[PDB]
Amino acid sequence: DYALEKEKVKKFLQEFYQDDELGKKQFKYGNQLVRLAHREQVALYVDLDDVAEDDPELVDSICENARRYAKLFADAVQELLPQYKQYPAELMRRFELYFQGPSSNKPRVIREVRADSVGKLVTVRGIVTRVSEVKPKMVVATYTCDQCGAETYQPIQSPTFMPLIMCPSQECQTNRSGGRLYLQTRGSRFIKFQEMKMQEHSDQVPVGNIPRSITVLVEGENTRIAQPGDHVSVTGIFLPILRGLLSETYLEAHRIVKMNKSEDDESGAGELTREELRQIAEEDFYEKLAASIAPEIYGHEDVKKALLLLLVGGVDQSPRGMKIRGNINICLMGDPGVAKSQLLSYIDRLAPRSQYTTGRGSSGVGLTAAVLRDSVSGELTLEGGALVLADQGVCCIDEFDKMAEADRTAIHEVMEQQTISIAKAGILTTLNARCSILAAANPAYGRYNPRRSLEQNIQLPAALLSRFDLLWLIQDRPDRDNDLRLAQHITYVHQHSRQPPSQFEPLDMKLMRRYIAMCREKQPMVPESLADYITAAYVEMRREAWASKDATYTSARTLLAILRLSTALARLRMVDVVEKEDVNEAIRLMEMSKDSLL
Amino acid sequence: QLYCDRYLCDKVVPGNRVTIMGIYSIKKFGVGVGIRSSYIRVLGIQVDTVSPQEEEEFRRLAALPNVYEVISKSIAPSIFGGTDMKKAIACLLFGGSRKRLPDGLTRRGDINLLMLGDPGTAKSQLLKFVEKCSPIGVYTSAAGLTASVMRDPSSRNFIMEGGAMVLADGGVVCIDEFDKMREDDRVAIHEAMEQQTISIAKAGITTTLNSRCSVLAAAN
Amino acid sequence: MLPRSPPLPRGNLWELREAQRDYLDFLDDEEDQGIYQSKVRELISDNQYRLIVNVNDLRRKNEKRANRLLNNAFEELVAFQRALKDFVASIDATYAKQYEEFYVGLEGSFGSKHVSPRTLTSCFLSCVVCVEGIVTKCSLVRPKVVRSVHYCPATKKTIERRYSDLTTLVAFPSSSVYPTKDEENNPLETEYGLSVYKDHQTITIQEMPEKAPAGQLPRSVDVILDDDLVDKAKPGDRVQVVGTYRCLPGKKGGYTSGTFRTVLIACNVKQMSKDAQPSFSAEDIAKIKKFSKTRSKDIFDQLAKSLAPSIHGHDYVKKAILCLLLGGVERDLENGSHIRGDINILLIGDPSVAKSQLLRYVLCTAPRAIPTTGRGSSGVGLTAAVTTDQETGERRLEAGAMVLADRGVVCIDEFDKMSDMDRTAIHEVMEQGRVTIAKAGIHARLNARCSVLAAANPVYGRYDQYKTPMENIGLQDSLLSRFDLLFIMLDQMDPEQDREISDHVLRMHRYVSAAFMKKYIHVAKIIKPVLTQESATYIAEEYSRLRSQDSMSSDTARTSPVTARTLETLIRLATAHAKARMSKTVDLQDAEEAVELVQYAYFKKVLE
Amino acid sequence: DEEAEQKLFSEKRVELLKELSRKPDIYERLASALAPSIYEHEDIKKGILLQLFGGTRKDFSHTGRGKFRAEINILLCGDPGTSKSQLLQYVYNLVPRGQYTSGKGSSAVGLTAYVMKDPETRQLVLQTGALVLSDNGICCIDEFDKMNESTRSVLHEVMEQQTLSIAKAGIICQLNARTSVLAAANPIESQWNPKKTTIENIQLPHTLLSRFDLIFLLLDPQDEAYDRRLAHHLVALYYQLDMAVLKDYIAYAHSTIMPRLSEEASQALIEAYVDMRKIGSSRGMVSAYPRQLESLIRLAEAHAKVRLSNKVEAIDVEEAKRLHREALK
Ligand SMILES: [Zn+2]
Repeated sequence: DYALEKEKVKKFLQEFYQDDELGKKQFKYGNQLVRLAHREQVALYVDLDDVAEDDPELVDSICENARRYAKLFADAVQELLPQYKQYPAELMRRFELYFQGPSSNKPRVIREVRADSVGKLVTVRGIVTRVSEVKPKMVVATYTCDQCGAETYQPIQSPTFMPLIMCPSQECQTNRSGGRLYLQTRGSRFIKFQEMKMQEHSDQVPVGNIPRSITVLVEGENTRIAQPGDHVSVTGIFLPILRGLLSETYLEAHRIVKMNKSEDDESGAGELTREELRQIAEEDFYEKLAASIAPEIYGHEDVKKALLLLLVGGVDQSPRGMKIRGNINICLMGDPGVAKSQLLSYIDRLAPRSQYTTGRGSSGVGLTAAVLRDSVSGELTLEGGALVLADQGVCCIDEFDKMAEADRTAIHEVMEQQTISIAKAGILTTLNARCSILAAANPAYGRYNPRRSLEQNIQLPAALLSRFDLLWLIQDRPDRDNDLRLAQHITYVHQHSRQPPSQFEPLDMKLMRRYIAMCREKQPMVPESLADYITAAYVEMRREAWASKDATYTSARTLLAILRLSTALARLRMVDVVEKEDVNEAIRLMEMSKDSLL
Repeated sequence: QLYCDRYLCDKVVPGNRVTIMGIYSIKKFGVGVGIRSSYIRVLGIQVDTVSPQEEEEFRRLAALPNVYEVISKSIAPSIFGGTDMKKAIACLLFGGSRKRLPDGLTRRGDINLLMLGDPGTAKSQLLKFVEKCSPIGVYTSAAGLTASVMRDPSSRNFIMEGGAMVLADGGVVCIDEFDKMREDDRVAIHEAMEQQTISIAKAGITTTLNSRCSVLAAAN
Repeated sequence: MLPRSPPLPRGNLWELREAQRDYLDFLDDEEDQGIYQSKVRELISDNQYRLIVNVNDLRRKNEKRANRLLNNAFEELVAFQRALKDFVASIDATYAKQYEEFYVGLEGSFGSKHVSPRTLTSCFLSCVVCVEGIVTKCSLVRPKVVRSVHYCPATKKTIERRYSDLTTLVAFPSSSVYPTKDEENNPLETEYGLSVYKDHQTITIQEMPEKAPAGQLPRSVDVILDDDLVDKAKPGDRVQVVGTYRCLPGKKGGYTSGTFRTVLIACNVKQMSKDAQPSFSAEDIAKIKKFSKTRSKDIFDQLAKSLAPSIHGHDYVKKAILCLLLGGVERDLENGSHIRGDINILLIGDPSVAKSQLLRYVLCTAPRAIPTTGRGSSGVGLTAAVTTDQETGERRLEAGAMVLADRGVVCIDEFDKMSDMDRTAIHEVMEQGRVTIAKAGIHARLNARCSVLAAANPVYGRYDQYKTPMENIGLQDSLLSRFDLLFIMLDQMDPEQDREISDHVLRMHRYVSAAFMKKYIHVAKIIKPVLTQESATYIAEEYSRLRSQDSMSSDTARTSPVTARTLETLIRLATAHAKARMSKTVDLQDAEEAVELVQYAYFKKVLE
Repeated sequence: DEEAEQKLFSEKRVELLKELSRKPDIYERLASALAPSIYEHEDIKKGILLQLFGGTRKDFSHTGRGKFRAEINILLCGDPGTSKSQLLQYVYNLVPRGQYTSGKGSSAVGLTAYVMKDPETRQLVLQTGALVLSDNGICCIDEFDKMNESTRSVLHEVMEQQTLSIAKAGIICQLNARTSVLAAANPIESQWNPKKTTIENIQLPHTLLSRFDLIFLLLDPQDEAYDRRLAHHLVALYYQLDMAVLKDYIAYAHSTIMPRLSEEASQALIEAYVDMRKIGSSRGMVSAYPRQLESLIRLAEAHAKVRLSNKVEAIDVEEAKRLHREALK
């Protein structure tokens, strides 16, 4: 029976201690109930590990039913609220209660949840898809009899409901045997609501099987948490749909947690301590990170110095209404087997918002944005591509010389103005795609050769070559010595499954992903006294590439490299003004990128 | 439309000649106002078209001294000249034997022939003859020779079309103008004569069809 | 060949009260040899619903019941499953209540019931049959209620409701009204946690291709799996369902057409083909630990000699194919990186050098091998293609060839008749090991850790022995680096080899153990040897000598470029050579076994 | 929509406009206030300023000639890095009722008019592309070279007659628009090599080069003085005339102005075309067809509107002749 459970839950809600509050033993739910009584809060995430601390039996009979109990709890709190501080007892609820999963249960997959767990508290993991938009869902419909001057209500449970035409008040009927009553959207009560689908990770699927979906009815306070195309973990009851004996089922979410980082959304917990400010304040903080990027890869001391600037990014201006981008694009032309598709796979995992794409397996409308029809409605809708889903992050395109030539000019727009302007036959708009691109490619026919000059063993039209601030050029130079050290590195790796002890142990990925997010928001400036130095450098470049027989196409878009490739450095050193020592680092980079040919 | 019953079922195969005795009648599952459907309820069916003593006319003919040429002489009456091109065709009608080594690595049991040369219509006669006098045989110039994957209007999805070389079980398939066949189809016939089975792995189709037939090709 | 038993009979050695009280007596089984009291307990220790019975035993015990059970399957299987719960309560009544109802499969040898979907006439209605054939579709697993539990918030009572449909053994159509006010006074509220649902699928068996009379479109039949038999069959299998046959009527508007639909309510499933070899004897493991110890010098060579005896010559190629069949060791570092542990072999040469033969043998030896050609294979049909469903109409990602064959082998013959736009679809799935797809409404990453064995005819029809190895192969130096071993098997023109080859094939046309390599490699696959500094300094030297052109030779051309990717193919061939010895530590005799292979496969000689 | 709203100008403002229109260089003072971020490029801003006024809107319905285009089409060709796409990106953000298109991401029918199976009624219905949605404004077409010759031969109608004649399954109609292209291309080989002839670096036909009337060749090398001045200007954007004068001067000069030719101006327009022929004939640069003689009109009148002169005189032909000549050099 349940009448005695409504007391065994009130006990727990009024008695529970907790020490980690940083103070003494306070009441985790004692403060919560007051806040809820003062209408400063809406949801009450009753954890289940805390009930499983003094009563591991109640937890057994919650995850067994979890549908009655989620109502006993919302009655217990309904009674306790007045004791701290209309007709139906649900129109005046103005709060909701959600179960936060018990720690002993294990997160299933979508394929595992079978019929033997209908009506129980489950936990699934997946990728979001097709999240809807918030719409008001009714809970308590309020009607009025305009004739007899009254008010009536009715509560809703199903996804449908039939209204009333009675005015069942026996007085109004008895006096006159006549009268209709109107619906009304003022006295009623709505609640936010949105439905979203989940799919399995295509990784955890049998070798060639089709992924299965599930439906999630987010509502109340969990709305607007999850974005489409996202890794998420959901906790909620698993029920069948109302209205022969077969049944279609949906997951009724009680708790939604983002697990992008492979552990749990810890982006908001990006707090740097003083013991880490120790490191960040060291003389060569810029040089530790550079060595701690993909440590499994020997050599390439300079490429890792630029792949960090790409992750930090310069600053972006707006004078007299003339936007200048503040991202950096980088290409990695080089011989086969130099670990480029390793560097890219690493820079994919070290970025909050990232995307991975292959040139030969992606079409030009699938990068930017595509207009697609719905055979259920005949209506054309937009669907973002790769560069849209990677808005404030990094996109990675390896096998970049093999992408079809009509599917490659769809990037010229995203690399300069950083919008996507669609004018197909359903839509006319400009999406925002502020992504910074990183691509890899093989030079001419697999291998660089010294007969033909540049620009003919690269094969990029100048209009696209100039979009890249740094077209880095590596080689597979077979220097006997350079090969011996490379081999003695890789064999160590295959022995110990680790890299050989370096001068400074690499920082964890979790920690760098925070060191950088703290290092983005500085916005340094430029000092006037430097405009004479910078200038001369640029001028000198326009001389060399004009008085040479190999050099690439340099243009007035190169100056903004020097400028935006130095506000990155000055952003690492945590300065708030660019100094003459970073301009020379930038200038060295733009020179150490084509020396691999001399 | 007919309607067969208990013992008339599975008595005829698409391609037969028959003679039906039925009760012309109307469907009662209760363009125009009073229109009905109509069928013929079949209650009588017919079909239009080995021995010990017959065995001996095979025995003695196989045993007679000049057993070879007697056949190769009476397998191309109209066309004359160069009986080698008729000598060879005599073997394709019989074929070798199918062996299974211990490894299950079976061996072929059929032969293939090419008659190169100008199309002068002297060869179409021969194709027609070898097709007519064969236990199973098809002469092809529709769906194709090998299997295809086609988007069905009803299903809106891809379905599998086994062509000729899957319907000819042990029989013989004749082909002319070996450069006219569809590029994809010619690739697939190459693989089918290579492996003796057709296995398409496409949109929603992953099946195998054993091709067991004999190719008698005519080039140009 | 007629399958008159699920256990292949050739080489198996290598009122309603009488029925219920006879089944119980049969399930006692104690006094003769205790065959089933050794199985009821066995399943209680595994928490199973159903137990499989042999009707062959029912015959010897009681013929009358064995015949009455194969001809009135419904009234007999509702009495079997009752006198089975009765007999499980007679061991552990605590367990006998955990589960709503037990089930009972069947297996054995039915006399005339072993039918195909082509012979399944309407004289088998309500009769246990045993249908064989291929599954050609599946349905979406869905629950199905068998009991509800309601509750009255006003009266504090609790009423129940038992459900039944036409897919039971009792067949009364109940209505799913879900009572909300039994008596008009009190309101109700369903309790899902305390109700009982079950699973439900619907598959379609179809007659075997090589058993059809080939004139028609082979017949089909509909099966209704249930209650944890559900996911036991995927499209493309060869099953032997053993289930009752049933007709289920209907009526749309009070007027029924006589036509009915007949289904098969399965109660057992058997995969006919054995596609695994983990069943080894202690005598077998004894033999294995003997052979692995006898001689550590010559066990690899001795293994490879016995690989494909049906082929003469090509000792190197057999050696490398064995290395393929073993594989390396996939290292995944701590930060999350990953290094592949497979070997991809490429064979080019003149026609008729037994290339297709080697492929067709590697197919049957290794488990989970997939064949493919060079024209019957598109660039997208190899990895993954986007499509939709017919029932739901929403897109999904059908797995290509090289994703089905995960942890397996993929055999691509005539790899050269594949257009340039189709090879490129492999460069991600041959090294990185997983396929990434970003199509219109699909963004997925599938795991495809496999290994490629490919055969390609050279350009010019025949290998011109004078041009160069680079002009005889069309592949570009980016694809030529993926395949770590390139074997030029040009037609052996030397007069000697042809002699023995003819001898061998002709002997075949006049008609180490074979079935031991299977177990031996299925065992030696799991071992994971570790490098040692004695050899790791030898590889790190042979590579830096390979990478230097001068030390190679003159009048010697290079078949493929030497990169930092052949370095960790040395390491893979080595730790795949110390897997035959079951050694667990690679030594200097390994890092030298795998260097000559390279020295031979990389450099070719040109004539004039 | 605000032509009735032009009569809703403060008479305090018409004084300002009429007085600013008297200074001897109000042309160069307004032009030089377009895009105050590009470097000098003095002529291109002149052309793009005259494009915002356009020739008169004469009424030729009587002569049966038809209609007469009054807007100006401008082509920008020149080697990379010379700030072409920035000018398009600036104009497109200035003018209302405009579009921005590209090379490969635009088809033949997507620019003018397509026919779609309407979803509900299951019937073919007509729709408008990009060159018709602009219709009063500018249709910036970047990457003009990289459009296969099919989708490039479509502009021949909409950019010269200001019309579009459609004849498809069930739709037989004739739209019209008042657009004005502003295109940008690269030379062939993307590098202006001075070995070849001007009619070979562009590689456009003549039946398409004549529909333009200002072909600006941004011939800019590595001038050590120009590069230094430009860099000195660009760096300045990192430290840190009005609009409502221009934004209202334009509305006024559209509402209450209609320059009619004269007899002294008309007598300098005849020789200005008889010399153009002898000049453009030999050099092999770009021939001149009678259509150019109309463009001069289009340009001349458009100059008179800048200073509110309401009457075309001599100097308004010499200016818009020097502009037409000193753009191809
Ligand atoms: Zn009332």
